[PDB]
Amino acid sequence: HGLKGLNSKLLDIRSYLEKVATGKLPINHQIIYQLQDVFNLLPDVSLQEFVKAFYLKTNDQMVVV
Amino acid sequence: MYEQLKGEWNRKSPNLSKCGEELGRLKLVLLELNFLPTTGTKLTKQQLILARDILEIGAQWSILRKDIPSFERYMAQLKCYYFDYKEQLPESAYMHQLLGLNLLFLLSQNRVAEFHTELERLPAKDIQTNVYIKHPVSLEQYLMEGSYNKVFLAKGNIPAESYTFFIDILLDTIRDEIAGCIEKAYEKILFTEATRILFFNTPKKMTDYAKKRGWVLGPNNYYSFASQQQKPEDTTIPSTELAKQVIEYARQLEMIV
Amino acid sequence: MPYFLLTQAVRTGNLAKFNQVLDQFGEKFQADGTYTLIIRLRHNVIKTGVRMISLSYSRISLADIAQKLQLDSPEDAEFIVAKAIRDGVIEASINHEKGYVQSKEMIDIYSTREPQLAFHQRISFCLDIHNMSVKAMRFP
Repeated sequence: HGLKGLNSKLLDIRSYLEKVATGKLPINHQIIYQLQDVFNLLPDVSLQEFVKAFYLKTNDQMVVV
Repeated sequence: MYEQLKGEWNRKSPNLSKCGEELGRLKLVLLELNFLPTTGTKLTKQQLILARDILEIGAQWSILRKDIPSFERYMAQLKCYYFDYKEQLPESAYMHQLLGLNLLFLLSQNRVAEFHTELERLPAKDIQTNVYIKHPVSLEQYLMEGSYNKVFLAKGNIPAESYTFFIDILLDTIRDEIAGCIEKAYEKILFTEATRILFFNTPKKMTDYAKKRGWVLGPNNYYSFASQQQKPEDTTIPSTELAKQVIEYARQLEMIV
Repeated sequence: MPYFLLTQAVRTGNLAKFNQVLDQFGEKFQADGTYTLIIRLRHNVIKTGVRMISLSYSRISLADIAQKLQLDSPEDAEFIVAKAIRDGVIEASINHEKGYVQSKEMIDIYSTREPQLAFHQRISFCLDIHNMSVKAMRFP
């Protein structure tokens, strides 16, 4: 239920840029670019993410095993 | 009854009519009684001499007529007749090369696991004598270490009939292994590598691989394309199954209370 | 005494001694139910050293490997190494241009998910002992 609210906040921001970009209510400008930097801030996968993740997943794993 | 023992076999066999009569001879023998119990009774072993002999001549006819599914069909029932439980059975002198037909055939279709498990049934005929069985096991020995060329050179030495329907498929399933070694991403060679690796200074076989495959002789150069893969890997993409794999750990710790 | 003196000849590249073993101790080999070794172990007489070389060296010339495997010809040294890699003796590879038989990549067997596979095997067996023990222990 920490993740069931993730899409719940997201389904609200879903409907906002549906009904403002579809063409009903007048656009704010402040909320638009304040939403823009969110999409240019999410991490991606890379080789540096790759070799590091299995470096410390294994290290967490050894304690369990 | 007692139907056409050596009608069109000892001289020449171009006929299919006596093959239909051997089919009728198969109808006469397998409606005599049976071959299943074989309790005693040398008198019912009398037609067992006949039934094995007429399937020897059916096996000789099967390889002569260039027929793949029927050759193993008669040979299995021949092997079923050397699967006799009560085997008094004086030795029919065609047995060893008859096995050598099957032993060479089953080498040819790459049944190498079935090749060596068939070899159990011979006590001393593999080594002491019997060039008919000694020829495929010396052949299979030549396929082991590095010795491709001795197979292609000792083709021209057969004690029996020429074994032609076996050996040509046998060499063809060696050619694709040399091909499958040379069909790699190793790009270009010349016609003299075709003579060394593939075979045959200027053959019709270079026209064969020109039309079947590529390998076209350009400016004295064969072009084999890159058979190299692309390897698209992330390998963190086992993230769902790895998150799954953690769950049944804690599940199997709990849940039995 | 047969089998230790057998593998004594196998590790060496000798064959006239190896056939001398066969004539000396064939009766015991026939008694043990192992006729079949002579057709199948003469394969690995050449495959022992080429695994030994590809374990020792890293990037060998195929001209040099012919004398080292006493092969008496540099040209079929492509073919044995082709038989080794196609059957998977060594994970090496041939450059068919100037004689290279080069070996594998650098050892990367910690940061490439492989320690997780062995660690999953030891989870799935050890706690399986745990659950089988708890059920088997309490009968009353």
